[PDB]
Amino acid sequence: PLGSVRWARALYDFEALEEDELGFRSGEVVEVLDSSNPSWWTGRLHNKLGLFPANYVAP
Amino acid sequence: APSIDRSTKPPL
Repeated sequence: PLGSVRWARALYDFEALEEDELGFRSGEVVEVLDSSNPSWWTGRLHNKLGLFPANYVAP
Repeated sequence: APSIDRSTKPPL
């Protein structure tokens, strides 16, 4: 139900532009809470929660 | 870096 991906590495800088987005610099390790959506995953980084593009990270 | 499409963001 929450996808097969639990951990992922940021490939590119993602700039969060909205409150619900989880921004990161490339090389960050993201905990992936939900990977079921093909477009945007849900993650935890620095104890914050948010959405980020799935194609910006590598499992 | 890939194009970003926010039209596909699901609710958090």
